[PDB]
Amino acid sequence: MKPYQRQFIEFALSKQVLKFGEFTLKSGRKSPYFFNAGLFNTGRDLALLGRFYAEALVDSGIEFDLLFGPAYKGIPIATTTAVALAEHHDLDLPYCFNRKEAKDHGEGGNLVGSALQGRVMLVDDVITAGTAIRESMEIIQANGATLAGVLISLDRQERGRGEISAIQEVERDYNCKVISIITLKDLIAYLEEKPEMAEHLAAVKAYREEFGV
Amino acid sequence: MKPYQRQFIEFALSKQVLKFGEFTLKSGRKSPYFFNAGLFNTGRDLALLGRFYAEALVDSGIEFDLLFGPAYKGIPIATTTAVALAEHHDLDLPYCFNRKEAGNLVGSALQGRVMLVDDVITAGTAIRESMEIIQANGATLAGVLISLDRQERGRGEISAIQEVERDYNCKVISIITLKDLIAYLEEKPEMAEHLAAVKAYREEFGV
Ligand SMILES: O=C(O)c1cc(=O)[nH]c(=O)[nH]1
Ligand SMILES: O=C(O)c1cc(=O)[nH]c(=O)[nH]1
Repeated sequence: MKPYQRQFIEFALSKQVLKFGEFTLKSGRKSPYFFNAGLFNTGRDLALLGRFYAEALVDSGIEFDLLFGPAYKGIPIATTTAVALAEHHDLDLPYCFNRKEAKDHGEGGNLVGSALQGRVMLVDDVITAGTAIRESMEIIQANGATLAGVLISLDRQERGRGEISAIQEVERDYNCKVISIITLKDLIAYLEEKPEMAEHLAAVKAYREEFGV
Repeated sequence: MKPYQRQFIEFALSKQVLKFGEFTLKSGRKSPYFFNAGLFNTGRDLALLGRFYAEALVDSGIEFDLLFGPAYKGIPIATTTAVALAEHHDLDLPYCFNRKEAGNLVGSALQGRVMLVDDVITAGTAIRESMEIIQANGATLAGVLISLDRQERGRGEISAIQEVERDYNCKVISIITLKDLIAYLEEKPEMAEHLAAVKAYREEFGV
């Protein structure tokens, strides 16, 4: 993996976003690890998070005109990623996010920020079943914009309800590329680096054997 | 004024956040100027916005444990302010925001002395609702920080900021005030007509 990807795993572990134990996922599966991006819940965590998103985005080489974050979890992510693109990559990008219902006052509709136009980069944390993307895609399409990509923190690389993963479902359903800062493959690689992580390594590898794509 | 205040006025003008013309405010008053923080809508705008909020916060000296932004406008403001505190002031603050439709909170636990951040205060509705939430969690209100204090009357004798300050015994601070805007416009010969209109508005509605 690239250095920033190893650093991102180290960051997620340090802020207790990446945890090990016995978790029940939205699907009902029992997983030995869980990535709870909601625990990036301080200003330093947000600052670094945006920097890691921005690095992954620039690394991908995908061209885009605007960053969109879905209400609610996407709003801080899009904000900090936009800041980091300006502060650390000499890129001053429009951002946008939605409100779940229109205000009484004014004609802003359901959008906040810049006009929703051009090639949109959608930011998200972890795709489980694609619902936040679906709501977002309906908004992107209704505004005449296109989806340049979806940028997420972690691709768990595991089956959805059927044969393909949730990320592969989004890629097919919305005909797009999903960019991830890290994957399950990267997590497994990181866990090979120190003997203290060997129990977690075995558990995560067993999970991949059962559910990985 | 302080350098960050002059720079914030210049920046707001350059991004059309501060604009002149004829606007109808939430109060129905016809104002010759309007401050729309929602037009700080690019990454550079957001980066600098948070710096300006962070500078006003540290300048105030108010002690606080957590930054809260009311949904929706306060969410990006609190986010970028928290980023700038960490990146430019070596201060790593918990942040929080609510879901407007109303569990109802995102971010760090709502505890301790909370600094609210908002764009403007018109009637005090976002603060009233946010204060309900903050006090219901046992937290206290360290302050409210806004971009611009328009220094105008509310429905009665006092301003909406003064209502907030008294109703909640809390401190409201602002990056800039109308008095700062007037001081700046007095320096710019090309803004003389705008200045006159703003001064006439202040004569009618100023507190
Ligand atoms: O429910 C899941 O599958 C899930 C959600 C989430 O936020 N993080 C994770 O690692 N899995
Ligand atoms: O009074 C208002 O409605 C108001 C004034 C202003 O300058 N900005 C804003 O957002 N609202």
